[PDB]
Amino acid sequence: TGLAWEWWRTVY
Amino acid sequence: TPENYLFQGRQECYAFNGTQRFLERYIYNREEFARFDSDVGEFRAVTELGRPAAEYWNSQKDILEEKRAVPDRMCRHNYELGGPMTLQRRVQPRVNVSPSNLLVCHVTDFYPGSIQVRWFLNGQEETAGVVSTNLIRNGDWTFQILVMLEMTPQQGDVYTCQVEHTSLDSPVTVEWK
Amino acid sequence: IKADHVSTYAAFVQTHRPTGEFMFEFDEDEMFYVDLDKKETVWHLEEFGQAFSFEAQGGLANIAILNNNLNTLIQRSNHTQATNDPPEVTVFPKEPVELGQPNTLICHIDKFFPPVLNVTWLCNGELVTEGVAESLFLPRTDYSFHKFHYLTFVPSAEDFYDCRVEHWGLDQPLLKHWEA
Ligand SMILES: *[C@@H]1O[C@H](CO)[C@@H](O)[C@H](O)[C@H]1NC(C)=O
Ligand SMILES: *[C@@H]1O[C@H](CO)[C@@H](O)[C@H](O)[C@H]1NC(C)=O
Repeated sequence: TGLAWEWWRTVY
Repeated sequence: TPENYLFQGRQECYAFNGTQRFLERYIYNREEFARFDSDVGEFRAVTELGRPAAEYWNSQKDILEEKRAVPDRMCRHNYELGGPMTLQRRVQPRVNVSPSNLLVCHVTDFYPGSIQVRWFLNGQEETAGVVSTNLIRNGDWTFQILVMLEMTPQQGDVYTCQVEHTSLDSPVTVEWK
Repeated sequence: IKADHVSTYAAFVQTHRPTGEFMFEFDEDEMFYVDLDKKETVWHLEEFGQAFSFEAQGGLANIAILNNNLNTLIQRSNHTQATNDPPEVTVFPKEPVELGQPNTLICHIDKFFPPVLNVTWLCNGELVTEGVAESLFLPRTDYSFHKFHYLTFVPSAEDFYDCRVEHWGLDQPLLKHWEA
């Protein structure tokens, strides 16, 4: 199947 | 020295007793300035450089809600999926004995890092004069260890090196002389 | 933190050497990464690719996000560049050394920053270009980096090897000697 990931957020 | 600036981040999942803990780090040149901790619930500045970044992130509720779902959306998903290939990966070790007056028990190619190596002389476990190296990562998802034994060679003596590993049901032994 | 196992996504962007890298490690072992410039998921072991899959664009996206975070942090940090940390180099074989038995010479570079490195193998004082392999700029918990370099060889009593490492934190290249 597939592995998950996550978005790093944007800085000010 | 040339002009160079670096920005790095970490997305760490900590599994223990069936739980998952997510930490997201925001680093600029080895200086961690912003961090989200699942046990905390929101972003918090680790240094003065990251206060404006953490304050802006805590206002955006979707950002705070998305990160709180990571320990279950990503950490739990990958930990259960990578079970057979990573968690229950077992590679049997290879044992070699050479005299190089010391005796070297060279244990190579095994993945589960936890291992114990004991030296025996004529059935007697030797403790004095035993020098073992640290765990040696090969990068091939394999490990090494070398256990030296200072010996006073006697004719008829039998030096045996036993290895007990999670990848083995019975300990492996190799003898010298 | 109490943990039986630790799975971590690691990624960085910088100005020199590799401008980006996106990898995933399990218990400090790199499992897969996203090959920027080729934009496909490269698995460390072939058996990993047969049991899992990864959207390689998740790395390319995260790299683009870290790119603007770098520019934003470059401005707020008053254009501050970190101190060059010299590396520790160790050379050791993968298997017990036996004459005529093919082996792999492992050169481990550790505890350096920034991830800008020139590593080259030398056998009997001349460059070795074939049979060589290298690992990624692996991350450490203290935010420095370490790296692996491999060389396949046949152990001979005449050959003596060197792992030459060049870094900004060093005054001169570091020669790490090894022989059987
Ligand atoms: C682990 O989980 C079990 C079941 O919830 C609990 O009984 C035990 O106390 C936990 N141990 C630790 C160290 O958290
Ligand atoms: C690697 O070698 C190139 C070739 O001259 C050089 O420009 C670069 O600065 C070197 N990198 C390091 C870290 O020494």
